[PDB]
Amino acid sequence: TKPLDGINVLDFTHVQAGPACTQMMGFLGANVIKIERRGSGDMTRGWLQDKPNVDSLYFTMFNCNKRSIELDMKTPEGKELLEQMIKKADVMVENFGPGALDRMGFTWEYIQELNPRVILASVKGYAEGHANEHLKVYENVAQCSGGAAATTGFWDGPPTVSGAALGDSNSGMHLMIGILAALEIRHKTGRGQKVAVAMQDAVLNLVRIKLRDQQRLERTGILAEYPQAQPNFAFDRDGNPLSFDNITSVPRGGNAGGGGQPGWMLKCKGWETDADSYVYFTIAANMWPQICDMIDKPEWKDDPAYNTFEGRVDKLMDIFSFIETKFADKDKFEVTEWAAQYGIPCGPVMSMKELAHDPSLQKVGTVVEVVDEIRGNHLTVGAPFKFSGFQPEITRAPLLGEHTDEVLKELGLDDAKIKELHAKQVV
Amino acid sequence: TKPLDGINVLDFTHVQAGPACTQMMGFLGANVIKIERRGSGDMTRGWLQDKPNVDSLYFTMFNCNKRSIELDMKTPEGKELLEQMIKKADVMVENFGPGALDRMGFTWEYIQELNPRVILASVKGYAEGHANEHLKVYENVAQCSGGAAATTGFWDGPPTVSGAALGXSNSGMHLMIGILAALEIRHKTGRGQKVAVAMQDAVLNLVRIKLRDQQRLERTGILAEYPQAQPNFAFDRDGNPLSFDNITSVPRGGNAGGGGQPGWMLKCKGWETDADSYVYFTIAANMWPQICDMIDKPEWKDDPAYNTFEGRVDKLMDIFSFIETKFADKDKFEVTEWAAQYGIPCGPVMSMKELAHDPSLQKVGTVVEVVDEIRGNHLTVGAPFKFSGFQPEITRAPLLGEHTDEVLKELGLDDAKIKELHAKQVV
Ligand SMILES: *SCCNC(=O)CCNC(=O)[C@H](O)C(C)(C)COP(=O)(O)OP(=O)(O)OC[C@H]1O[C@@H](n2cnc3c(N)ncnc32)[C@H](O)[C@@H]1OP(=O)(O)O
Ligand SMILES: CC(C)(COP(=O)(O)OP(=O)(O)OC[C@H]1O[C@@H](n2cnc3c(N)ncnc32)[C@H](O)[C@@H]1OP(=O)(O)O)[C@@H](O)C(=O)NCCC(=O)NCCS
Ligand code: NA
Repeated sequence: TKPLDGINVLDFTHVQAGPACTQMMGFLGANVIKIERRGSGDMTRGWLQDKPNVDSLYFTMFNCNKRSIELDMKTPEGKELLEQMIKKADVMVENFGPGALDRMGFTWEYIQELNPRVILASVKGYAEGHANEHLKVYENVAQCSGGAAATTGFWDGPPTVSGAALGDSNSGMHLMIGILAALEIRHKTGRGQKVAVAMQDAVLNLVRIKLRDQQRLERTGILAEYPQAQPNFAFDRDGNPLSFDNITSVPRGGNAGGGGQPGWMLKCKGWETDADSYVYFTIAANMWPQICDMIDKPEWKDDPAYNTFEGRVDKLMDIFSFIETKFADKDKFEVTEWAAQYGIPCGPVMSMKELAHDPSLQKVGTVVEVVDEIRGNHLTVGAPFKFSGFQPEITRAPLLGEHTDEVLKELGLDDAKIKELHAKQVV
Repeated sequence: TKPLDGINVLDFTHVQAGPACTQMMGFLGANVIKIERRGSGDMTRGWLQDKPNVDSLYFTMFNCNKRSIELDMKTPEGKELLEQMIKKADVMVENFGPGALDRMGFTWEYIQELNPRVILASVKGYAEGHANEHLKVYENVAQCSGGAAATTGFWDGPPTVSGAALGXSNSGMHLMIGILAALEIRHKTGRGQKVAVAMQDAVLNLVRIKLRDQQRLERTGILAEYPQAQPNFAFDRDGNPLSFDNITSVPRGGNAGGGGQPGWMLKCKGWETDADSYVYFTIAANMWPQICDMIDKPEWKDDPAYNTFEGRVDKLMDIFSFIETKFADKDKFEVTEWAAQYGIPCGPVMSMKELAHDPSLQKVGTVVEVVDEIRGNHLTVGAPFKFSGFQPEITRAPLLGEHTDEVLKELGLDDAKIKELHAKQVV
């Protein structure tokens, strides 16, 4: 009834990349058992807490639909428990440092012996065989390693990190693809596989469009849709001109269109005192007559200086500046509604406050109120894929070690050894 | 064997989001038949060509491992051929405008009648049921609708788009999760499902950390790790010091950590003339003693105001300026190796130039040289998930209608029928 009903996940993950992956599997029906360090558990529990003595929203928004067991895996009893759990699992997921799981004694080769059907899934900073394969990597370092930082921001400013989790959550979603692919092939082979996603590679996959641009730049010496292609438009900090004459690596293009048709971020009424009073406005090559009507420039329709992409290259930023003057007395929603009349791709910069309280996102189950009696209810992002046959049933994140005894019971342990394990500080 | 060997994909997709999904399915073994507009095909073919009358890099980097057939789907004969192809398909994938495929007559209800096993997968701008469900959306419009633009860039600048394809390829990768999930459940039910991913929702999934911050902000009135919470560091337009006093929605934090571990983008030697001569340096709380050794100031090791997150919060950007002075005479790789010996989370900003020609990325199959005997070789991004059991075999992108007659012969049509369809301008 749900895609992953019956799929048993032995979940070693912590922080963001790994837990995002296993949470989303949980949302699609998977039985997720989260292994955590004794006493402290996943480090997100105590990071950026809003209330003293309560698991942070960092933890709760990444660990819904999971059960928690505490386990010291560097004890002989802990390793024995892992062997029993591995034999019951369909998928093992981890995002420890390079070699950490191996050093515990659970190499891929040994895992295969324990369970020929289990899939091992890993998130690492760099791919196996990479010069940097042994490095520990965090979110923004991964954005920097994968080309995003270099190609994000403005030509007269620094490399800029994205607010979106390009390093972590993005890598987790990519690992989910790997895991599901390994499940699909297991129906044929009856055998599990090892799958791994490097954070650098997940970032680079989303920056594919910039590898397109790098080759175009190498081949032709110019990127015509970039602001720097407009003569005497772009300048560095010290006032030096920036043209493609002297550019050999894909530059920062500010708010240019990327993989979309040419566009820009345009101010709307209240921009001086409202950080998000903007729209993104696209000048699509097949929409020039429509734009000319909207901005009352009929004389631009039949002028070759204006009516082709090629003609607009020397003046596109002038055109954006002029269009922007038309929005001076309208808010971003009024502008979006106006542009929509013309079928022009255009929308508001939604603030996080607006998104958190948007009726539409709650209607469609993308922003979800999680019922949590212990911590008070909270919002989370639900499943971004909608299915005809089912809806996720999101349930609160576990307290540390909440399901330890419950899980140990399922392994067949009678009450005697459970006391021992607690006594020995194994769980 | 590859995970999706034998999976037949009827591929209606165009531009970036849809084609990224079906290409990556192709990389994992799927049989992808791309349906294209007669004459012009997928709009990416003519989109920023580097050579006249040769398919662009936009096209080739998103359409490897596919066959191409031209089809006028508004003709009765075209619709007939689609019905035949649907009956042989496991997955249909589309990213036309809202209602477009329905208007062609291929509603989900009708598709189910044709083939109870087929999965229908769609990329949309906004989710079904959303107030904005009927809008057409490109890359950066989705970045703006999903909260990324509002929370990316600087406090004294505009909302800023990511160079990463948060709207397009990211939505495509999310759709791949949905499709694979639908294949999993089909093993149980014997029935296909409809799956859809909205570009807004794919963006919001990656911006989950900012929805965390919005709730923290609403609950507490402050985000202590953001630059706006540091005494007299960030300043507004009129030049006065920023604070959370009047901030009610998650602001832009420049190059801050985005998570529990603070960081910043620090200049290295050559930054004045090299836009990517930077490293990201993360001041992890647990790694502080290691940082004190590299900085060569043991005074702060035992100082209480310094060896704690609370001790640094008043003067965090002061010590980022000082650590940056250590790097003024060293390039980003020299600075990174200096920090690698301490296991410190520090990494360089990699340029697209460096990444395109990096030995490691080519060694691990993440940057791949495609052997294209028609157009000349090009680079692409390969599969970002690495598997123990197989490697992708990437094959060059198809010419427009290159496999039309080949596909029609597979449908059991003879040369008479084929010539009729060509003459009638159906293919
Ligand atoms: S989303 C952004 C985070 N990035 C990643 O997910 C990338 C992969 N993960 C990592 O690079 C690291 O895990 C990061 C996130 C950088 C954290 O680094 P740490 O310094 O915390 O190193 P480890 O995570 O590898 O953990 C250190 C040692 O602790 C052992 N360990 C973990 N949990 C347990 C339990 N429950 N019981 C006993 N030991 C445990 C690890 O196995 C590891 O062992 P070593 O062999 O000593 O490294
Ligand atoms: C990208 C997008 C904005 C482009 O819009 P567009 O250029 O107007 O193209 P559309 O997809 O709307 O298609 C236009 C029409 O041509 C038709 N068409 C497309 N291919 C055809 C073919 N081979 N034969 C006959 N008709 C065809 C469509 O069915 C549609 O018909 P309609 O008049 O009933 O609406 C739009 O496809 C879209 O909003 N896609 C969904 C979101 C998305 O994926 N965006 C792109 C991210 S990379
Ligand atoms: Na008008």
